[PDB]
Amino acid sequence: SAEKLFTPLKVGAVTAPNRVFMAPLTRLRSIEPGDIPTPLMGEYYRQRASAGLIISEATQISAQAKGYAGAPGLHSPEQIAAWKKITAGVHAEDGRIAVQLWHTGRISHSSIQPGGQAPVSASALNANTRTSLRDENGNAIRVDTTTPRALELDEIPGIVNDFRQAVANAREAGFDLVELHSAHGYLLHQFLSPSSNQRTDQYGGSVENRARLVLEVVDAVCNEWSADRIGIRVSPIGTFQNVDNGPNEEADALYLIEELAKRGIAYLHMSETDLAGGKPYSEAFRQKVRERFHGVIIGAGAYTAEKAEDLIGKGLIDAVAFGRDYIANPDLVARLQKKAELNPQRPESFYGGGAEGYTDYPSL
Ligand SMILES: Cc1cc2nc3c(=O)[nH]c(=O)nc-3n(C[C@H](O)[C@H](O)[C@H](O)COP(=O)(O)O)c2cc1C
Ligand SMILES: C[C@]12C=CC(=O)C=C1CC[C@@H]1[C@@H]2CC[C@]2(C)C(=O)CC[C@@H]12
Repeated sequence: SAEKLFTPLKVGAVTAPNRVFMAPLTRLRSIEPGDIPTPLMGEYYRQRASAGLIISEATQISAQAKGYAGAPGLHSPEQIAAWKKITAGVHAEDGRIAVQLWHTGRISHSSIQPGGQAPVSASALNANTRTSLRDENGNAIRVDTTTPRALELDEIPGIVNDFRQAVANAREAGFDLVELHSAHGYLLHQFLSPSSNQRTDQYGGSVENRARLVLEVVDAVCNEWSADRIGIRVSPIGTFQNVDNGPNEEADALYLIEELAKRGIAYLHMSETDLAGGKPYSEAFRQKVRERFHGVIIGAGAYTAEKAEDLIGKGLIDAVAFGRDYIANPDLVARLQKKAELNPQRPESFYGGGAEGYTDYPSL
């Protein structure tokens, strides 16, 4: 029956009935041209509406933000209209959903950028990894990332504004909250990490400079909507998609969190490790984070229900976001509550394709 995973939690402007959240999961099944959400995607989210909180797959704040074929956007009328149906479906089932907004930065390819030009980032350094495009038959394919163009100083205000606008669109689209994707090596993290940021202006160098952009974004969206509607996901400890967190990751992470706390935002979502290995968070560190943020804290990364109960019981985190278990178990809440077995995962269909391996996993 579990001790606390199934107890309500106030998350900013809304209230989750349980602490089992669905982590943001890129599935690359949107319509192109237009990067438009689909009815199928609506069904997928609706099947998982019993989650304490649904965090959508990463969504573009602009066309320039696009880095993967099939990923949705929230910048055009068509996209807004499609998302409105998806949030309505979730609400029809009494669920809550937040839209994760990102700008992929250097984790992109020129073929899917506006005008077919090079993607942008903090510096002109290749991410040295690959992204997902679609072939002539619409099938997902891996391709090496394009070397980025360093953003000009006078272009940064435009970036902040795209985030601001997307949040405004998210509000009209019916989303309950918004989660800024400031992790996993995407644009915001590109600026935060010294390994990917070699700028010599006020957006590079010190942690204060490196964190400038993300903080300007946080202030802009808090002003556009409301601080209790804002969430942010970070992955400040370890290495992700080739972007590490610098020689003083812990101290830099604590600085960022204290700054975020000043805005009084809804929640802090901590992605502890990427899909590959990663040194685990020490309780000492969890305590330092805990005492610096006064909003909800969500833990994530290969979590087990037992680990969730342990850390929530110790009062270190408030909720847990499950990724892969949610892909395969729409009614994960009921299964964890009843201690039932889960459906096996089918990794080959995580990205692209159709209903198979998407709205395919049965509920109890
Ligand atoms: C197919 C797939 C897509 C993902 N897409 C995103 C994404 O868009 N944004 C994000 O922040 N994390 C993303 N993640 C990371 C997950 O949110 C999560 O942190 C990760 O899967 C670890 O949790 P798990 O062990 O419970 O699956 C993705 C993971 C998978 C497996
Ligand atoms: C899991 C992930 C990580 C962090 C994040 O924020 C969002 C995603 C979704 C896309 C995958 C990426 C990891 C790298 C992947 C597997 C590739 O090489 C192609 C598809 C990518």
